[PDB]
Amino acid sequence: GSGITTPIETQSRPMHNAGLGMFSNTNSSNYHSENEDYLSSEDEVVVKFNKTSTEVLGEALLNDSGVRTLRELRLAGVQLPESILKAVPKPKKDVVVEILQELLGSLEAIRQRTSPLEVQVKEYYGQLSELE
Amino acid sequence: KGGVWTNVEDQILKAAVQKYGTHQWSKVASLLQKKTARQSELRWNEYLNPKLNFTEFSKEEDAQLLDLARELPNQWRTIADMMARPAQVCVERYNRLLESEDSEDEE
Amino acid sequence: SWRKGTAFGRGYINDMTKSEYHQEFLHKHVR
Amino acid sequence: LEKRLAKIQQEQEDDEELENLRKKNLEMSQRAEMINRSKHAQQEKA
Amino acid sequence: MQGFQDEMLALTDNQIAIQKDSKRKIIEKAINEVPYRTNEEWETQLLSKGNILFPDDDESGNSIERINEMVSKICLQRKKVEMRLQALEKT
Amino acid sequence: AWVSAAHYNRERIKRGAHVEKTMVKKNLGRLTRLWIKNEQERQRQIQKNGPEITPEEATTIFSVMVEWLESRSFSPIPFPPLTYKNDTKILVLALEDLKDVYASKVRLNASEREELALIEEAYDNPHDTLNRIKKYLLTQRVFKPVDITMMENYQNISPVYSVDPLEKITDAYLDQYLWYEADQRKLFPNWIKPSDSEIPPLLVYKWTQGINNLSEIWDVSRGQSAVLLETTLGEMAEKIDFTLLNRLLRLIVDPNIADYITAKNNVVINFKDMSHVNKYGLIRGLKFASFIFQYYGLVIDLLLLGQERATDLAGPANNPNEFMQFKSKEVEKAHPIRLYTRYLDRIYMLFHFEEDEGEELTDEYLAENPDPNFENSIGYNNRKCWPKDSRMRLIRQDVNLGRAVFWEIQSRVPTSLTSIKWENAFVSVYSKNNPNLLFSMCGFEVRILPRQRMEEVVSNDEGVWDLVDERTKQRTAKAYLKVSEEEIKKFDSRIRGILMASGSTTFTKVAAKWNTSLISLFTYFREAIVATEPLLDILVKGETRIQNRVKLGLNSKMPTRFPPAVFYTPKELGGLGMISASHILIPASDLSWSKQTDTGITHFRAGMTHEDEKLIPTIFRYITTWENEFLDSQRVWAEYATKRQEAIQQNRRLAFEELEGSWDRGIPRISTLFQRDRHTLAYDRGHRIRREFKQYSLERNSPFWWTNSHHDGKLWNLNAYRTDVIQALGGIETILEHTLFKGTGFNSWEGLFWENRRFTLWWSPTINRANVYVGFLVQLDLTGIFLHGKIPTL
Repeated sequence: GSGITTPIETQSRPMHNAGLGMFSNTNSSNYHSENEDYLSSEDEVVVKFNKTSTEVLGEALLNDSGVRTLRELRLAGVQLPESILKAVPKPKKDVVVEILQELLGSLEAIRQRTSPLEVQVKEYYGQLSELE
Repeated sequence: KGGVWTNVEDQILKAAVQKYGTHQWSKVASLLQKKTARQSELRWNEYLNPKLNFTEFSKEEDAQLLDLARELPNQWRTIADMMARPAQVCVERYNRLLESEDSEDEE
Repeated sequence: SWRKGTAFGRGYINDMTKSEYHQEFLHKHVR
Repeated sequence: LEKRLAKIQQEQEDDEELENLRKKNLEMSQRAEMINRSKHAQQEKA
Repeated sequence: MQGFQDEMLALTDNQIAIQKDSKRKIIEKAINEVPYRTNEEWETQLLSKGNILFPDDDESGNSIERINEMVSKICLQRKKVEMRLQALEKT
Repeated sequence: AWVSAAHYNRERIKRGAHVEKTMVKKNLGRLTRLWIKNEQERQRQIQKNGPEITPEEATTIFSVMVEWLESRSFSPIPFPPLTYKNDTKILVLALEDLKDVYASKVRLNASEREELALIEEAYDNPHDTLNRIKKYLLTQRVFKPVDITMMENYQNISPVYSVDPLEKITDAYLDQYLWYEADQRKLFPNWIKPSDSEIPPLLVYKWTQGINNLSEIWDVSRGQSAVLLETTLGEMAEKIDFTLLNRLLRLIVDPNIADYITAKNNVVINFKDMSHVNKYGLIRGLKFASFIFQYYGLVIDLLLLGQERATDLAGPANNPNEFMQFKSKEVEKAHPIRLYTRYLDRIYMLFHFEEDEGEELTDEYLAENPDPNFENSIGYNNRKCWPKDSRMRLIRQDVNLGRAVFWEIQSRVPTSLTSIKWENAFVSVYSKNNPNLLFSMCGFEVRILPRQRMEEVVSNDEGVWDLVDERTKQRTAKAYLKVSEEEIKKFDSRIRGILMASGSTTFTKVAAKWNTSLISLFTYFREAIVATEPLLDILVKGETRIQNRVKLGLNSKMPTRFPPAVFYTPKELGGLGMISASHILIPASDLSWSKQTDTGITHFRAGMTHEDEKLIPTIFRYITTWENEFLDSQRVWAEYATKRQEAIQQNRRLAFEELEGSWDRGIPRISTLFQRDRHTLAYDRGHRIRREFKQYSLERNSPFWWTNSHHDGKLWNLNAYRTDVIQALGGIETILEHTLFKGTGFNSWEGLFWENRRFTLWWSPTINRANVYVGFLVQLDLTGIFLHGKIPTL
C-alpha cells in the first residue's frame, strides 16, 4: 500500500508540471507570433501611387484583424504625408476603404482634420440652378 | 457555515417534534444547537416528516407528472400538492425522467 | 368610430367570513 | 502571469457550463414536446 | 432618516468661514478631480431630465517592449519545466 | 363575535379616538388573521372553480400584446451571457441596495447579521457569485417559504413580505438587469410614469403644464366640456394569473427568466400557524415585482387606449415622444382622448368633449340607462376638501358626461383582469357651467382655474401655481394646491405614533422623529401646506402637547419655569433642537443677560424696547417653494448646457466661477454631476419604482420615498433656520445665558464637543428658578441651594 501511494504522488507532481508547461509553451508561441507580425508591418511601411494606397489599405486591414490609438496615429501620419505630396472613382475607393477600416476596428483626430478641410471647402461654398 | 444534517441532530429534532408539537420550533432550536427555527421547521416539512411520500414511481405517477408539468408551467408547489409529494423530489424525478430520453463528541 | 377600435366591450349568505361586507372591509383596510 | 492564466481557465469553464445548462433547458422543452407530440399522435390514433 | 441629514451647521465664526471654505474646496476638487470628456453618459441623460512619424515611433517601441517580455517568459518557464521533468524521472 | 369585535375596534381606530396602546396591536393581529383567511379562501375557490379569465379573453389579451410588441419592433430580452459588459457593475448596485437596509441600524439581529455577512463575502468574489446566481436562474424552480408581517399605518394595515437572503440576491440582480435592459430597449412608453426622471410633485406640475400647453381646452367658445378621470384599477396584483404571465413574459424575455419569475411567485406563505401555498396572485415583495407589475399594467393600458392611439402617444419606434408631446396637433385633435397617464394603480384620463361627441356619448349611456328622476347626481362623489363655491357644480350635462365616460371605460376592461367600481372613481367635469377643473395626484389636490374666467387677477401666495403656455408665453391659469386628506391623516397618525411609543424614550429621540415627519410633509408638499387648516391646525396641539410632555417629565405644566430656550436650543447648545411650526411667545422678561468684567457687572435687557415682540420663527416662511426651484432649475440647466459647450468647443475645463453660484441650484442639483459614483449610477435604472416598492419588502419605512440623494442630489437645506433660531432669542451669546455653560468654566463655546440627567443639569438654573409661581422652598441638606418644589434629577 505504501509503495503504491508513493508512486501516485510523484505522478501527480509530474501532471502539475505538465499543466504548467503546456501553458508556458503556448505563451511562448503567442509571443513569437506577435514578434513576426510586428516585423512584417515594419517592412511594409518601409498608377504607382494608387498601388501604394491599396497596399496601405491592406496593411491597415491586417492590423485591424490582428494599439488602436497607435494605429490611428499611424493613419493620421500617413494622411499628412499624402497631403504634403499633393479622380472621383479613386476618392470613392478611398472612402470605401476607410469605411471598411472603421468596421474592422488618433482616428477621431484624423477624421476631424479631413473633415475640417472639407468644412473649409464648404464654407468657401457657403461664402440659382447651377448653384443648387 | 450553514450546516447539513447529521443523524444525531436529525434524531434529536424528531424526538423534539414528538414532545413539543410542530408549531413551537423556536423550542426545537433550543435543544438543537447550530441551527435555527426556520431551518428546523423547513427540514421537518421538506424531508424528515414521516407522512411525506418517498417512494418509487409507478408507471401512472410518471404519466400524471409529465401531464401536469406540461399543463401547469413551472409551479412546483401546486403540482407537488397535486401529487402529494415534496417538491424537490418531484423536480428531481422530473429532470431524471426527461433524461430517459437521451442521446462527534460534542454532538 | 373611436369607440370601435378598442380590443373589448362592443344574495344573503349566513356566515361572517364569506359575507360581502366582510370582503369589502378587508378589501379596504388592508390596502 | 500563471495565476492570471488560471483565472482565465476558470472563466472559460463557467461560461461553457452555463451554455450547456441553457442548452439543457431548450433540450428539456424539446423532449417534453416529443412526449407531447407523441401523446397527440396517440390521441389521433384513438 | 440617515441619508438626508443636514450637515454640521456652524455657529461659532470662522467655522462659518471654515465651513464655506471647505465646501468651496470640495466643489473645486469635484470639478477639478473629474477628467474632461470622461463622462458623457451621466451628463447626457442626467442633463436631459433637467433641461426641459510619431505613430511609427510608438509602434516600434511597442514591438520592442513585446520582444523583451516574450524572451523573459521563455527564459524561466522553460527551465522550471525541465527541472520538474528531471525530478519525476529520478523518482 | 370575535370577527365583529375586530371590525368594531378597527372602525373605532380609523376615527382615532382613545384606543389603548395594546388594542391597536391586538386588533392588528386579528386583522392579519382574517386577511390571510380571505386569501386562502380565494385560492381554494380558484382550484375548485377554475381560472376566472376564460380562454377567449386570454387569447384576445395575448394577441393584443403581440400586436404591440411587433408594432414597436421589440427584441426579447436575452439571458445575461457571462462576459456581459456590465455584470460586475449591476452586481455592485444590487449588493449596495441590499446593504443599505442594514447600514442605518444601531443594533443588528442575527438574521440581519447573516444578511450583512453574506454580502460582504459577495464583494470578495463577484465572478463566482455570478456563476452561482445564473446557475440558480437555470436550475432552481423551488424556493423557500416567505413570511408575512402586516405593518400598521393606524388606518390601513399593509403587508410586508420577507424573503430569504440567497433568493434576495438573485432576485435583486435579475431585477436590476431587467430594468437596465428594458429602459435600454425602450420597452415602456412615456405615459406609464411612476418613472425615473421625475419626482412626483414635478410629475404633477408637468401634468398641469401639459394640460394648459395643449390647445383649446379652456375655450368655452361653444359647446366645450371637459372631464377628469381618477380610477384605481382595484385589485390588480391579486388577480394576476401565472399560466398567462409565463406566456406574456415569454414574449418579452427568454423562457429561462420567464419560467423562473413565474415559479418564484408560487411559494408557501407563513404567518405563525397559518400557512398556505400562493396559487394565484402576485407577491408584491419580490425585488422584481416592480417590473412584472408595470409590464402587466401596460397590458391593461393597451386595452384601454386601443392600438392606434397608443401608437400615437408613444409615437414612432424610431423617435419616441416625450411625456407630453405629439408630432402634429392633428394627431392630438384626431382622437377624443388627449392626456392619459397611469401612476401605478391610479389612472388619470383627460377627456374634452365637443357638443357632437359628448351628446353622442350621453345619448348611448342614457340610451341603455333610463334615468327619469335625474338622480345620477345623488350617488355621485366629488371633492369635499374644496369649498362649495369652488367645488364642482352638479348639472345634468356635466354629471351625465361624467357617468357616460366612466361607463364606457368601465366597459372596456374585463372584470376578470381588474375591477373598476364607480365608488372609488372621481370624475371632474370642466364645463361652461363649471369654471374649475379638479383632480388629485399623489397627495396634491389641484384646482385649475383658467385666468379667463377668474374675473379678477390677484397676486396670491406661494401655494398657488401659475400655468405658463409653451407658445404664447402669457400666463393662462392658476393651479390652487391643497394637501390631500389622506396624507394629513397619515401625518397626524404618525405624531400619535411618537406619542404612544415614546412612553419613556427620552426627549431627544422624540424630537428627531417629530422633525422628520414635518420636514417630509412640508418638502413633498412644500407649497401646498399653506392653504390647509387641519394640517395647519393639528400641529399646534402637536407641539404644545409634546412640550407639555417634557413639562410632565419633571413636575409642571408651568410657563414660568421654562423658557422656549430649553426646547429650541440647537444641539450644540444642548437644547433638544426641535424645530417649530406654531405660535410661541418668547416673553421679553426672559431675555435678560448679565456679564462680569473686572471693571464691574453689566446688565442687558432689550425688554424695554416696545415694538413687535420677539417670536420663534416658523417653517412656513423658511422652506423654499416649488415654482422658484423649477424655474431656477430651467435657467440653471440651460446655463450648464452652454458652459459645457464652452469647455468642449474650446477643449478647456470649466472654470468653476460659473458653477459655484448655481452649484446648489436646479432640481437635479448640479452637484450630482460630480459625485463619487456616476460611473455605476448610469447603469442604475428604475430607481423610483424600487423606492416605492420598498414598502412591501421591509418593515421600517423610509420616510422619504420620492428621492434618491444619489440621483437627485440633496433638495433642501435647513441650516439657515438654525441661525435664525439662535438670533430669534438673542443669539449664541444670549442663548447660553439660559444654560449652565458659564458654570462649567469654559470661556468660549467653540471648543465644546459634547459627547436626561445631563439635560436637567445643563438647563438647571432655569428649570429651578425663584420666579416660579407655586412651589415649596426646601434648602438642600448641607448646602445653601434652595429647591422650588421637587425636580426629580436635580
